Amino acid sequence: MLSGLNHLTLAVSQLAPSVAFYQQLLGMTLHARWDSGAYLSCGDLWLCLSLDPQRRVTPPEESDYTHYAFSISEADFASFAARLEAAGVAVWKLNRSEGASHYFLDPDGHKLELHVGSLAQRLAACREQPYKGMVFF
Amino acid sequence: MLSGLNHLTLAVSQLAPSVAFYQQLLGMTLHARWDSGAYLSCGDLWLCLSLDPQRRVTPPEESDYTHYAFSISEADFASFAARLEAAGVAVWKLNRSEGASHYFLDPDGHKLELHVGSLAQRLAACREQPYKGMVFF
Ligand SMILES: *Sc1ncccc1C(=N)N
Ligand SMILES: [Mn+2]
Ligand SMILES: [Mn+2]
Repeated sequence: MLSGLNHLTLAVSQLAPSVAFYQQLLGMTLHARWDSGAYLSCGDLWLCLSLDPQRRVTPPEESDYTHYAFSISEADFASFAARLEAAGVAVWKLNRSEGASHYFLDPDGHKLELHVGSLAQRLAACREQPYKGMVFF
Repeated sequence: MLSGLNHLTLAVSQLAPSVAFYQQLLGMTLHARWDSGAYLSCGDLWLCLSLDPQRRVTPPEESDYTHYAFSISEADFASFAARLEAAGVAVWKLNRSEGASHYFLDPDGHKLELHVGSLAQRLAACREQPYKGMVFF
């Protein structure tokens, strides 16, 4: 049986700027760095940054909707989002926000998100505002 | 302050085979489905499948190393790998690093992994045999 994401690995084109983004700007904990990668944690998440000569800096209109959302409390959400905006972090556009969410890009164009709320909370909210054709199991 | 991974969203080209893969083959719990997506869970992981016409079925040689690893116990690893092999699921890499890993592709070419071992286990292995240029913090 599968239980949990073991780790998320992001391919990066330039290791140092990516480490700086996740550690300095997003506040994740850096545990180790080497010539071709780094290991960070964000709560229980194990994040690997892997230096990959294949990774391209990708504009958001050129990538699909695959994305990675990080949890933040309702009390911290707005000021963290505003800090990213003031720092000039690039954003990506959607037709609709997933509740209380802020959408932004990493240095290589990985699609990231800050979101307030759990899956249970989202399911409860969606019961009142369902997607088209939504069924709940 | 960020407190963990809130959710992983995968863009999919066809919803039905992706739901079959994640729910039936990989055993994740399906909580809701709508005309253009689904919500599943795998342990603490909130997985969203989002139908996206911009998703390309992507050969592994044409995507970078970004990948998503799921946790499984050592005792369960071999029979799960054999299940994937029986189902004809393609492998994109052989394991050459500490802790059991099976590297497999989803129907759209998303790069997945089964892994046994925590960040702590990896860091302990690395402190015994540090990678080239490795620094700890
Ligand atoms: S699923 C849902 N829940 C809450 C608010 C909006 C939506 C929606 N886009 N249908
Ligand atoms: Mn999202
Ligand atoms: Mn991995």
